[PDB]
Amino acid sequence: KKAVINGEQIRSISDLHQTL
Repeated sequence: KKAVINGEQIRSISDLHQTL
């Protein structure tokens, strides 16, 4: 029971309101 997913992107810039 697994679903496929296509679409990669590391546009995670500015962690102002985020955290690594």
